[PDB]
Amino acid sequence: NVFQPVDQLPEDLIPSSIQVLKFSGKYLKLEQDKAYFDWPGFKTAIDNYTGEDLSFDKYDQSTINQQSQEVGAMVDKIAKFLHDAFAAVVDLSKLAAIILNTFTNLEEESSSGFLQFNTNNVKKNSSWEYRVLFSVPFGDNAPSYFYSLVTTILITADIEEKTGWWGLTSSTKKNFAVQIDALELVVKKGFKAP
Repeated sequence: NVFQPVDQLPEDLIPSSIQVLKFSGKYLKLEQDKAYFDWPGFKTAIDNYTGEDLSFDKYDQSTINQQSQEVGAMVDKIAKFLHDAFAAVVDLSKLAAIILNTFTNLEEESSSGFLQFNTNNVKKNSSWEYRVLFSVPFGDNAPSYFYSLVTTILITADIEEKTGWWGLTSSTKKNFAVQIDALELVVKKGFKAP
């Protein structure tokens, strides 16, 4: 699970979600005991694919340059972007919570493979390479079809040791800089990882 499976789509679709999940998980620029999503590889891969069951339909970025803001402040912000950037899927604060939960529960969540930790030898700082795979239904108007928003969030902040981020809170303030990438897809039942 190199991404985090968040899907409000109905069961019969989840298995296809899984396939979309698996397709993406294949693009990692692993190197240095660390693994980071590979946007060029995962783009070109898409921009080639011959199929009706999977179709690229959008990309976008956003840069929240460092500043002393508090967790739940940047999160509800990140949410704003994904929401707006893709008023095609994301909506309300109902996501600002799934993200915030990750952050305030960082310690454990780390155990998983969709969170890559790394520090800067000298700047004495760190960041989190966080991958999340949102995928919701297209609607009762296209049962077979569903949305899949592959997102990659990098949170950089003036913290040094890994236990550094343990126990953060909605309120905690830090110097956070975050790059946000999210490539939206349109999938149909049956999509299988080529």
